[PDB]
Amino acid sequence: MNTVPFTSAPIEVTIGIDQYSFNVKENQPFHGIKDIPIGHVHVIHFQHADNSSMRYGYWFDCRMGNFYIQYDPKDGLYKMMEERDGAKFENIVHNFKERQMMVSYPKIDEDDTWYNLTEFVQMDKIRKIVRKDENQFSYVDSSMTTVQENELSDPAHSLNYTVINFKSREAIRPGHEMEDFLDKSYYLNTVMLQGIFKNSSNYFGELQFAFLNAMFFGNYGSSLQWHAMIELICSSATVPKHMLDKLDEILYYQIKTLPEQYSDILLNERVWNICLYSSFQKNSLHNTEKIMENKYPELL
Amino acid sequence: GAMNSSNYAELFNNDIKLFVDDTNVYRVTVHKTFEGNVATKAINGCIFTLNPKTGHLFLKIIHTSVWAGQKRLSQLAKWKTAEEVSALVRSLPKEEQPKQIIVTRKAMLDPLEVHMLDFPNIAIRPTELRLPFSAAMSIDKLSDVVMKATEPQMVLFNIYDDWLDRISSYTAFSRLTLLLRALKTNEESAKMILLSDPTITIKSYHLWPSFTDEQWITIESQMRDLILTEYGRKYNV
Ligand SMILES: CC(=O)CC(=O)NCc1ccc(C)cc1
Repeated sequence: MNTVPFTSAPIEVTIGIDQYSFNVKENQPFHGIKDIPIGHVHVIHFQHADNSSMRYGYWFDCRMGNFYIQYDPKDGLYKMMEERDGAKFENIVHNFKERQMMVSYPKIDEDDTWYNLTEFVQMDKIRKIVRKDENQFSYVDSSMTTVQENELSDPAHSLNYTVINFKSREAIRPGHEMEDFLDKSYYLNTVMLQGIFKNSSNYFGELQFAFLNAMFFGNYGSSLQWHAMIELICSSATVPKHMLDKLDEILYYQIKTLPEQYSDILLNERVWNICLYSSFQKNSLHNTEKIMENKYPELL
Repeated sequence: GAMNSSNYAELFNNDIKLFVDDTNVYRVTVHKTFEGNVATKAINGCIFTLNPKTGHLFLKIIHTSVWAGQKRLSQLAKWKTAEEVSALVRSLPKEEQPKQIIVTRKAMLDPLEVHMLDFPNIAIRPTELRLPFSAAMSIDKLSDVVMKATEPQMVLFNIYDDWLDRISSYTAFSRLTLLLRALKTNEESAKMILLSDPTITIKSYHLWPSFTDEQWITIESQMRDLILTEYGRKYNV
C-alpha cells in the first residue's frame, strides 16, 4: 500500500482519489492519502473552493516512483512532484502516518469498481497521450484540447488521442466507399486494431482513459473520443466475440459510476441510441443496455 | 452551408457548380404476383446533374442491370449516384471541375462526401429550395433516351436550348424551374400548353419549342395559371 503525502493544504479544495472525493479546508492540517492500492494506475484530482473553474489532476502509478503534492502559490495550483531521495520520503511519510494526518484510500473489500474502470489502462500509454517526458506522472485538466480538436492550439498541452474520423481516407478504402462507411469492420480491425493499437487491450485502454478524463474533469474532447471509440466498434459488423463481451463489461461499469447529474452533458444521445438499438452490435451489449434503460431511460 | 432563397444569385456567378438530383435513379412499377403478393419491377433511371449557369446537363442513364442481385436498392441508389458523380468529376479537366456540388436531397450528402474525399476543396451542399427536377422525365426527349437505353450511358444536353443567346442564366433557370414545376403539378395540362400551337416546333437539337420572346411570355403566364389553378383544385380556393 503506497502513499502520496502533501506538504500542506494552503487553500480550500475538494480533493479526489479515483471515484472517491473529500473536502479540505483552508490551512487544514492535511498531509496526504495513504493505503493506495498498488497495481493500478491512479488519478489524484482537485477543484478549488473559490474557483470551481478548471478541475485538474495527475495520473500516476506508485510503482514508478515516490510522488507527493505541494501547493505552488505562484502558479496557484496543487502540483505533483517526484521525490528522488528514498530515505527522505520514507521518513516524511512515516512521521505523517504516526501523527495520523492522512486520509485512507477508502476501498471496500468487495468493490472492484476501480479495477473495472482501469483494467486496460497503462501509465506508459497515458504518457504518450499526455506528453511531458520529464515527469513520470501526467497532468490533465478541464480545458485541454485534443490533437483532433486542434485540427478543426498549443501542441505541448494537447491530449494526443488516436484520431478517428468516419469520413476520412483512412476510414474508407477507394472503391469500398459504401461498404466501408456502412460497415466499419475494416477500419476497426485492419486500420485501428492491427495497424495502430496493435491489440484490443491498447484500444480499450485508450477508451477507458478517455472516459475517465471526460467524467473526472469534464474534458469535452475526451468525451468525443470515448464516444467515437464505442461507435467504431458498434458500427462494425465483424468484431471478435471476446471484444464484444469485454466492451459490454467496460461500458457497464462506466455507466454505473458516471454520476447521475453529468449524463445531461456527457452522454451523446445519438451514439447510444444508434449503438444499443440500430447498430450491428445492438444485440451484443446486454449488461450495458439493461443498466442504461434502468438508469437513463430519458436519454433513450 | 445550405442553399436557400437568400443566396440564390450565387447559382449564376462564375464559380463552377452542379446540382445533383437523384430522384429518378431508382424507378419501379409495383404490381401483384400470381400468388397475390406484391413485387416491384425496376425500369431505367437517370442521374440529373446540371450546371445552372451554362445549362449543361450530364444525364447519366441508370440501366436496370445495375440493380441485379443487389439488396436495399433505395440505399444503393444514393451510393451509385455518388459513385457516378465522382466518376464524372474525375473525367473532367481540372479547370472544368466544380467548386461546389449542391444535392437536391439531404440523404445524398454523406454518400457524395465519402465518394469525393479525394476532392477536399469541392464543397458538398444541401438546399432548402424544393426544386422540381424530378419532373425531368416529363421532358419527352429525356424520357425517350432513358427508356431506350440497353446499357449504361451518359448523354449530354443543354437544358436551356439556345435561350442564353437572348436571356441571362438567372432568367433561364427561372423559366426552367417554372416549366418543370408545371409539368410536375399537372403534366397533361403543361404539355398541352407547350404543344397546343402546331406551328411552333421543337428543333431536332433542342428539348423545348422555338418560342419567340413574346410567345415565351404567353407560355410562362399560362404555366403560372396552371400552378395556381392546381393549387386551388388541390386546396379548394
Ligand atoms: C476533486 C473532485 O473529485 C471534484 C469532482 O467532483 N470531480 C468530478 C467527479 C468526481 C468523482 C466522480 C466519481 C465523478 C466525477
